[PDB]
Amino acid sequence: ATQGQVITCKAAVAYEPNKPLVIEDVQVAPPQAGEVRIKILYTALCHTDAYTWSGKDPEGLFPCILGHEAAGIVESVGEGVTEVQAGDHVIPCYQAECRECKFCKSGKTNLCGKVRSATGVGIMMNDRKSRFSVNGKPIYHFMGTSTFSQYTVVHDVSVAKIDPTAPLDKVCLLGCGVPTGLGAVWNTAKVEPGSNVAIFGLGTVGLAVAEGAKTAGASRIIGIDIDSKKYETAKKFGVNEFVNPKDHDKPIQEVIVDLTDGGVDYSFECIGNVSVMRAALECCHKGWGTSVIVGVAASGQEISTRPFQLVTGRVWKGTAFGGFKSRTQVPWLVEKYMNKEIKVDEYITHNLTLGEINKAFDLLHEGTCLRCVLDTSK
Amino acid sequence: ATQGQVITCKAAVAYEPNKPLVIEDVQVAPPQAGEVRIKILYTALCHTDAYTWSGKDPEGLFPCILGHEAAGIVESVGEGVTEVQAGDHVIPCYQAECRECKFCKSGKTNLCGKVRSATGVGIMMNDRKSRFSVNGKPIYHFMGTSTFSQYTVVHDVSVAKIDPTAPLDKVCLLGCGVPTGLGAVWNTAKVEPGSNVAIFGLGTVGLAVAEGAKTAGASRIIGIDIDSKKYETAKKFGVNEFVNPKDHDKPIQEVIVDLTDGGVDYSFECIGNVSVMRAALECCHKGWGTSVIVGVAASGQEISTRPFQLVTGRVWKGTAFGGFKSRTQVPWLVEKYMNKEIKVDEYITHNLTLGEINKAFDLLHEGTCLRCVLDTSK
Ligand SMILES: NC(=O)c1ccc[n+]([C@@H]2O[C@H](COP(=O)([O-])OP(=O)(O)OC[C@H]3O[C@@H](n4cnc5c(N)ncnc54)[C@H](O)[C@@H]3O)[C@@H](O)[C@H]2O)c1
Ligand SMILES: NC(=O)c1ccc[n+]([C@@H]2O[C@H](COP(=O)([O-])OP(=O)(O)OC[C@H]3O[C@@H](n4cnc5c(N)ncnc54)[C@H](O)[C@@H]3O)[C@@H](O)[C@H]2O)c1
Ligand SMILES: [Zn+2]
Ligand SMILES: [Zn+2]
Ligand SMILES: [Zn+2]
Ligand SMILES: [Zn+2]
Repeated sequence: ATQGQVITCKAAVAYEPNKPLVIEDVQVAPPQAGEVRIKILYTALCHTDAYTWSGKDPEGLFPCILGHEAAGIVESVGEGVTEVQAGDHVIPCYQAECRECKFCKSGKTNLCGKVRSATGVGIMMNDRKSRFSVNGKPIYHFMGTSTFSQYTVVHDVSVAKIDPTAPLDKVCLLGCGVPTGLGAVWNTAKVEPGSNVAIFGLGTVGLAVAEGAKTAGASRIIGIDIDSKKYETAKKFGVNEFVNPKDHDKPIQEVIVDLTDGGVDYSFECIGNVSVMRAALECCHKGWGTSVIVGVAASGQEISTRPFQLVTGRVWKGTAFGGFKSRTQVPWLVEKYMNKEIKVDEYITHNLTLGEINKAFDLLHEGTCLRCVLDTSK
Repeated sequence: ATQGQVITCKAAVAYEPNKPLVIEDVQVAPPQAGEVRIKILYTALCHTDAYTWSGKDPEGLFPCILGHEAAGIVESVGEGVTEVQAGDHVIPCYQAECRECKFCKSGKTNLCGKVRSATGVGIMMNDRKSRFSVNGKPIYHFMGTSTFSQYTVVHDVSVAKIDPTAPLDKVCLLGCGVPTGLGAVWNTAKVEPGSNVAIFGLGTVGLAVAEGAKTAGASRIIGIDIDSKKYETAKKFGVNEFVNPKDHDKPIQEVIVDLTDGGVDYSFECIGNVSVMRAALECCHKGWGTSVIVGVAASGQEISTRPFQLVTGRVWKGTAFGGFKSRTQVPWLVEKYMNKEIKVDEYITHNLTLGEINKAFDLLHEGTCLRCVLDTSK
């Protein structure tokens, strides 16, 4: 039995920014009250991992085990945990759903405050310490998930129980970019049939917005990206018009307004660039257009516009995980995937192993790369 | 009888920015196709008039007859005019409602449309000339209204027909500030019973927000003003807590978040100050708070925030004329007033004559002045 015992396993440890990750045998402590220990079978990576690895995350603490997009099988649960048990298939989520805080009970938001005071500084709530160690020294958790590892320990309030027949090498993507994009359309914007939409940035997030908009019945789905090779890829996801800002001297907002005789019904910024966020708002139609910020700006960066943009009827909003409540709705997303109503496989452009994680990180710089999934068994 | 004749009457003319208005006899030409000539009995003044008069307006065309808040009686109508006739009591409105343009037909906005190509450059649609002259030299219209005169000519699409028993020296306020503040609450924000609200600026607009919020069922109605004398006044309008930012070292948004354990459900900026607009966004509650810009900022000034504010669930909006459709809904607001369901009288702190209009502009500096109503007979 591994039950109640320390597990020794392989993990990719980031000891310093910009140094290659080291595959180590780490000690993974057993789960304390309200905790779940998960055997991670597959983990994806994205630029959020890379940002922290690169030393730019104000919350980054080293050494740490990165990774926040994964799916595995519960090994063991700690005292009091009732919603999952050993053997359940699960997606650990970086956004919790406690069901008991003011945010959860509001019915007006998917934010949840419950464990953020621990997860944001790389530790567990129960004892304000890590469950990972190498040579008896602690290793920080990351985003409450730490999925670059054969085993992790997470808060129960962050574990989504999923269909046990769903392929774990695909549904790992339902912990980040795909829900955020779909949900930006379906939950945050509530895009109606016939709407015209602009999507700025055609990475995994922007491609999931395109899928969500297409599914919701949008008409024009105009993609905007500085890399023109993104368009052929994006077509399959629903983008049906394309503009590269580099092909126009006029501000991209002015180009989209011209193209649409006044602007779009909804826009989505899927990059993290405050200038492009402004452009996204300014290309929305007067009277009713709504812009949704999905990208995450760097610390200290600000969005600006002239207030007449809002006085004359444009609405500025943003989204966190697409407005989805993680424990309740990630499983539903998995169901939709199993019934072929959402795409997941099409976002997975590469498959490597945890051992090749440094090689995976090198792929993030390639324009053709959407998500890369890692098999943690080797 | 005066129908078909040029009328000679008193008007206050602005010959250039920043000089006292000249009370002159002027010639008011008869109405042409789709026009209405109105005997104005009472007109108020506001910031919008002063913005142009002071030379701050970029549209600023001189010489002109300023004024946009008024009530009167129709003296005659032009060819094709069917919805009003001689003897009707009316409020001319700077916001048109044609019912026939893409915006009027949309059902998603109040922002017509139909006569701006003329009103925006001080003339009439039918012949692209002005109806006003002095000594044979044209005087431009303003805002499609020009109500600082005993008679004016306005496009039919801008004329609200109202209860002929309503007092014209009170309902002259129902073409600008009072509707904007009420509707910002009822139409733009859709404030729910039990909401907590912050209102930045307790002039006529902010007090109208207070009354809208109180009527909608709001709980905490927190007023913020740099003039603490404004509070005692605001209480009757519904304001039930007050903060003067000068009494705090911390930025006002931080004070308001501390006072409300996280922020308000809705905020309203009722000043026109881009820094305050930002504060009003940043004092909204995480996950759901919405801020509505009601204030009109100087041309060129930008609003800014960090986009994490919107990603974590605050929504930034703004309003034009409180979302009310002028011709349809101004008569409804008059009905509400006559049935004692909305305040109007209480916003009128001073009464002067058109002869005294320069003293009225002086009162716009007066902390004690909300609206000043001018009797055009002298
Ligand atoms: N709000 C949330 O809850 C949430 C969750 C996940 C990811 N995100 C954010 O979404 C963003 C997108 O992530 P991703 O994994 O899709 O990123 P990505 O790197 O795969 O894609 C970004 C795309 O933007 C394009 N781009 C860059 N600069 C551009 C510009 N100036 N104009 C137009 N296109 C431009 C790139 O060519 C690329 O196609 C990131 O900021 C990420 O942090 C947000
Ligand atoms: N959106 C629209 O359709 C529309 C229509 C009418 C008026 N407006 C605008 O609404 C705004 C207010 O008009 P009003 O007639 O009520 O103005 P007002 O001058 O009577 O009132 C402004 C109030 O704000 C206060 N104030 C000034 N600076 C402040 C600060 N830094 N912090 C807190 N309080 C401050 C003043 O003390 C005053 O009490 C104006 O900008 C006007 O242009 C908008
Ligand atoms: Zn991710
Ligand atoms: Zn919670
Ligand atoms: Zn006004
Ligand atoms: Zn119209």
